[PDB]
Amino acid sequence: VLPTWSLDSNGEMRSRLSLSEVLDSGDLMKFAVDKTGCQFLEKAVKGSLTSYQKFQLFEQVIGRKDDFLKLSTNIFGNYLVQSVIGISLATNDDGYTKRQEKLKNFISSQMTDMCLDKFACRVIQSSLQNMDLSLACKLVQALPRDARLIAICVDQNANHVIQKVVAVIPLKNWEFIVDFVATPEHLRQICSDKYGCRVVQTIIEKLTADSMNVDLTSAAQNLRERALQRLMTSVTNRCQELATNEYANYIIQHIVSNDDLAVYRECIIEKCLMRNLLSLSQEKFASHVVEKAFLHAPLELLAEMMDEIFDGYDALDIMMFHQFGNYVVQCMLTICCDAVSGRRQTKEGGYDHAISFQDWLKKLHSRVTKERHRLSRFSSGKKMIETLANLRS
RNA sequence: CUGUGCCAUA
Repeated sequence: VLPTWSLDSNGEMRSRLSLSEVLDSGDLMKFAVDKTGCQFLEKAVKGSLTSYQKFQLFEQVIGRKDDFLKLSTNIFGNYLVQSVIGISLATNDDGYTKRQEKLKNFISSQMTDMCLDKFACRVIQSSLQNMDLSLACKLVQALPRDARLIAICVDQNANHVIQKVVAVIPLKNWEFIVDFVATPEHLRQICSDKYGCRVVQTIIEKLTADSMNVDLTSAAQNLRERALQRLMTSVTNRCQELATNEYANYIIQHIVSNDDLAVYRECIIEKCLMRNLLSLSQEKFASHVVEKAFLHAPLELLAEMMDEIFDGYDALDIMMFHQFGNYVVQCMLTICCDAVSGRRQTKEGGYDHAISFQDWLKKLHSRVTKERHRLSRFSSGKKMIETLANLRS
């Protein structure tokens, strides 16, 4: 516990306990890994520190490699470490340069381990955010380029490091992570993980020419475009596997749903969805994807999808009554109703596809009518019937 | 007869 010298007869930290007392004693490490003492320290180091208090603080908390790692990997001490790092960055004295270089080197030498650690990942994250960019880019360069990078992308802790890097580091400096991830085997592994798939979405988002990248110069936009194509190529080459997977389906969905990735939406729809609609519609995971394809397909593609269901080598009956498929039919139905009722754009390329939508609606209404008695036996079926009843409202 | 995730420190 906390050094005898620091306590009451009742074993309480003597109020009037000073930062300097702790720094002089050589016992800072004991307080920093204690819940109560750490809170004292964090309050203490936020005060007005003299030049020499900082000297001692810097040396004891971010100046010795082993203590630095011990505190960074500690449940309380990690907070103190981040706090001292910030003070170090706000202290424009002489040793400013040497201090940061050391810190950077301590961290680099243990990058993976610190990234994978519940508490040191927090030190990593705040360092990437707060260090001068040039230094921060050096932490990024310390990332493994082997199997360990996968481990990080899929770790509950370390995935946030990678996400932090995508938020605050220039693309030039992490381009390699993109190409690492677009590796068929890496793409496979990473998109199939509950943390990996968020990570991969976050990269795609950063790589997207949306309204959050309007500040990019033409150069930055070109670099961004190239990286996006490399990743999209890999992703489309495997859309079937990705679209049907329990985690990856969210990525396929994101892409299909995004107008700023229209062209990739279309590749996917053609690559793995088209001519597999009936099959994918009956799948737990890929059925949500099918819904998104119907909801976002350009009208000419939409027509091919509709025809596939109505008169593709019945399909409509299997889906209408399948545990998953039924959501697809409902979605088809809502799409056609909205279209007829002005809620949904029916023009594309200078031509109205209104008659097509009206043909699709006729087919659906006619089927629902004949299958009514049976559809009313089910929740899904009663919803279709209402959707149709609300048209006549 | 209803159908999927992650968003993590005292």
